[PDB]
Amino acid sequence: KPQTELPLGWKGKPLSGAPDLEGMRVAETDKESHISIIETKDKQRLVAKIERSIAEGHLFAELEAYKHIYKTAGKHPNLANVHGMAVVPYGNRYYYALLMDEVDGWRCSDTLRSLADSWKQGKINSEAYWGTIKFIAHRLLDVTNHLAKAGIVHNDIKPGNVVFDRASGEPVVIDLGLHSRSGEQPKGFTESFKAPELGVGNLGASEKSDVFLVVSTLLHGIEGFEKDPEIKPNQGLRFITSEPAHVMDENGYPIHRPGIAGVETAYTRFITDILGVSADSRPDSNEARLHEFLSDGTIDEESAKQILKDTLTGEMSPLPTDVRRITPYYLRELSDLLRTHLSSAATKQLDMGVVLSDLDTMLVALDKAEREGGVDKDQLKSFNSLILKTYSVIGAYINFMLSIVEPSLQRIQKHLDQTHSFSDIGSLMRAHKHLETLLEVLVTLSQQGQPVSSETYSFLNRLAEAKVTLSQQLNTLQQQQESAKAQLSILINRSGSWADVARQSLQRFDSTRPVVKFGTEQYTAIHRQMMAAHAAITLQEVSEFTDDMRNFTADSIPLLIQLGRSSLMDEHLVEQREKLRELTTIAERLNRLEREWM
Amino acid sequence: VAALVVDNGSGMCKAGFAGDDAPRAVFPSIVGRPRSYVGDEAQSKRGILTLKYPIEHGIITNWDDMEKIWHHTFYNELRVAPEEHPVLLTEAPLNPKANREKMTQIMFETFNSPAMHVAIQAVLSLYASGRTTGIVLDSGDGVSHTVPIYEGYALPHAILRLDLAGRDLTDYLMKILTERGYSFTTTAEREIVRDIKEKLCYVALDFEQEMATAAASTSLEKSYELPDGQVIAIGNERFRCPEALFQPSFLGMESCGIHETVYNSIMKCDVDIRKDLYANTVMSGGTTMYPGIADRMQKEITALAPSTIKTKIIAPPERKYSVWIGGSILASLSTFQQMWISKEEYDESGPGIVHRKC
Ligand SMILES: Nc1ncnc2c1ncn2[C@@H]1O[C@H](COP(=O)(O)OP(=O)(O)OP(=O)(O)O)[C@@H](O)[C@H]1O
Ligand SMILES: Nc1ncnc2c1ncn2[C@@H]1O[C@H](COP(=O)(O)OP(=O)(O)O)[C@@H](O)[C@H]1O
Ligand SMILES: [Ca+2]
Ligand SMILES: [Mg+2]
Repeated sequence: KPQTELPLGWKGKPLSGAPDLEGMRVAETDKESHISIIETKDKQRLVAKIERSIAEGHLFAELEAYKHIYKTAGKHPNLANVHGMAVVPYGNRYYYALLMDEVDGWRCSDTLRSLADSWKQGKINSEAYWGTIKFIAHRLLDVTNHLAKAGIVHNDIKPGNVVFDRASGEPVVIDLGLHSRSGEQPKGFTESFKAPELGVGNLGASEKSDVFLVVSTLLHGIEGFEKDPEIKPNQGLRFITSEPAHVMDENGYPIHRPGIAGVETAYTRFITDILGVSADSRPDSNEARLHEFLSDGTIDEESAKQILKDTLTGEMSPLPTDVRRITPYYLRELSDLLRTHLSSAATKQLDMGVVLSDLDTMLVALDKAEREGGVDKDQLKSFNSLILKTYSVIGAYINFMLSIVEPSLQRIQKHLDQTHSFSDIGSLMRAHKHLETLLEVLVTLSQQGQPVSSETYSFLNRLAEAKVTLSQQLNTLQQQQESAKAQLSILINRSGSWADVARQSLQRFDSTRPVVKFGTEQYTAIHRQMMAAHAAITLQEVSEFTDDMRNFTADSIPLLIQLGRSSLMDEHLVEQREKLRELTTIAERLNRLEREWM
Repeated sequence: VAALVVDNGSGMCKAGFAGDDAPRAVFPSIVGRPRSYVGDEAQSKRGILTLKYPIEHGIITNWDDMEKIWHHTFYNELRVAPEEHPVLLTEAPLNPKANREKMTQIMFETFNSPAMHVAIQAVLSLYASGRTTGIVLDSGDGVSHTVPIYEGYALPHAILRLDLAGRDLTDYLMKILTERGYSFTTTAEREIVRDIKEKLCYVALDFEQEMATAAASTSLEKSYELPDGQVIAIGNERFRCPEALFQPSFLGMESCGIHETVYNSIMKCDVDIRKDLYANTVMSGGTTMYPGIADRMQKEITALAPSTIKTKIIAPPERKYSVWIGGSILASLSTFQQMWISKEEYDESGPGIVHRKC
């Protein structure tokens, strides 16, 4: 008789409003502690939070917290609705389990990722997005206030401990396991979200530390900290106002950097006024709700709830698996993985399956790093050398093997279908070296081991066909790059006649520090007249060169598109390409200066 | 004594006296009540108020708040007694008959106006251009309308409405700026982003070519000073924001741009009058104020129309007030003084009368 047929019981007297347990059965147990779903005969759907086997009474105290909040502050729609302590069947045993209503929907991380995604795709607008965010913050801060009335501090508010209800669109806080009473030392905490004071010294937990958590939880979701594991929400935002606070993709579109702000706004003031300040200077839950950010951009409560119902009944944006940027730390981490394979090859304990799988992810990481910035060319060449050294150890060392390596061939063949740029030259060379190493392994294992099967033989020729298509493509692009170098050098020669005169004139115009001002036309009139006069002087200084500069950019812009913005094998090409880009910016800014300032 | 002309928009209300070159009062169509003020004062005291727009997509939806805007317009902006001046109001194309009666009833019963007329907004912008035949693309804060007009009369079967206008562009600009690390989010910040939009955006004649330029170099970047002194720099956002007018997909809309919406309105008209509509495409409202929009509409409509036809776009310099100027012209005409609905006519026939006279 399986566990799905066994009954449940009560450990204490349950709470008033608790259901009858007769008929209830376990349906599944999900993914930490183990949570099982209890299907009732009616199907209300309950959650049973089973105790850890380590058994420090964290679970019984959690019940007593819920109990106490209900008696002192009342129930609250955005807080879990708990019924008591049950005994439930799990893993050939009965265990104690905290019994409560299922919040049927998604966790806060999944909801906010999905909300942000529908906004970027254009399914909802900015009013709706930021309205809904502010709506959530009001609910969470209302709950931290509700707990403060009971004299309970939560201590572990974070994305996993908030769950959204699909039916109502309401966020619900759960997981009081690490709760303390006010001014007692906290039972535990999560380090990425923790407020600085929380857990250190005489003064322990307060409502202030809860308010902090509520914000670090929102910041996490809003900025998308999951995409960048090297930062943690309780450090708040970094400001970059002199340079770009963003990265550019292939096509000139900026991309938000998680944790980086380019200007102070109500939103950045919210983060700084709470996360960037001590407990006594930090607002409590009701003051935080008065903040500019939460006071100003709000939408109707039913409007927000509606948007959240719609997000939750739609498709969940999946967790991004390898969109992580290639930083010196991550690239260091990947080198340490290769260093263990070389370490195990020396000791004759090299898993051949996993080194070829991991080498393929190294290739993708390196191609990714070349497209973006992030790491200097010396850290790349050292990584590249470490790959080549690892291919060196395989050849030197010496149909399950086919299934490991086919994914690698398919990825490369998908890459052979695409339209390439010059930044693909190094990418394709490396890919050729991979296919060659795959070919050598398979053929070599048939010498002293298992003979070649029909699948292997056909695979060898699929690798061989790809190697040649790769060679032809790699050879066309090297020819095209030589045309591009010559075209580059000619364009530079033309610039001689005007470059320095134009660079100087525009440097002087830029030192006046031109800028569109906020305000009325009357208020900005003197300012606008001053710029136009400066702009008129600059265009008079370069009059003789105006046709040259206009014709120069008709040629240079299409060439700069072709040479791209990423690293290239040829380092002289890159230094030259940047000199064209700088000359192009001078010419094109002067070609538009009248339109922009007069 | 001078007539009053008021043009009620989704974003802005424009008010003045018949005979003036421009309206004397321009303020936001916003009412704010406790958690009661109108216009800029409602915005300044937003912290203790819940702000609402009584006009949505050109059409009146909150009559209580609309009554407040008119009371504000007369008593605070124009500082006049509505019992002593006749009043010209404006309305959107395809305004429900029920709304027209409610408008009439409020002027006569709440404000005691001696007389009133109501006019279709697009038709006033065509009168303002010196025309009685033409097609109008009116685009404001809440709505865009292509209105073909023949010899004075709008052709309601060929009118198209597009819920894509300035408010949606301001909102889109707020989104795309967050990629540069700029998080504008409050209604105060929304107004600042509207300022940026109005001063930095333009329509590219060739979008893909400007995108290329913006990616190749930094020569389209341009900086803006916020009211607190902070400075931001923006790039392809400048021309990408108003491109949404031609590519509604940028706003998540599965819909035709203004160029193609205009084409379709012309095509719903009789073949015999199309040539004239094509040669008298007039443009109206603040959302048609983008540098480069007139040339783009010329390019884009010439692409869809027969090669025989001559496509001529008219784009008056001060066209955010074209509707109001039309009304000032019309009320000021001597021939028009017969057209007003009088207080006597309303006291004798009730709100229903409006449909007979307008
Ligand atoms: N120079 C400009 N460039 C771009 N947009 C502008 C400019 N000036 C005003 N706008 C925009 O035009 C809109 C105001 O235009 P208008 O007053 O004609 O609309 P409305 O009549 O209030 O609303 P609707 O016509 O939708 O009922 C606002 O959205 C504003 O941001
Ligand atoms: N009432 C509930 N409704 C829906 N999911 C729940 C509920 N209670 C817990 N969970 C889920 O179980 C997970 C872990 O439970 P939690 O109480 O946070 O235990 P722990 O202290 O081990 O983190 C949560 O992230 C959440 O997804
Ligand atoms: Ca209007
Ligand atoms: Mg948890």
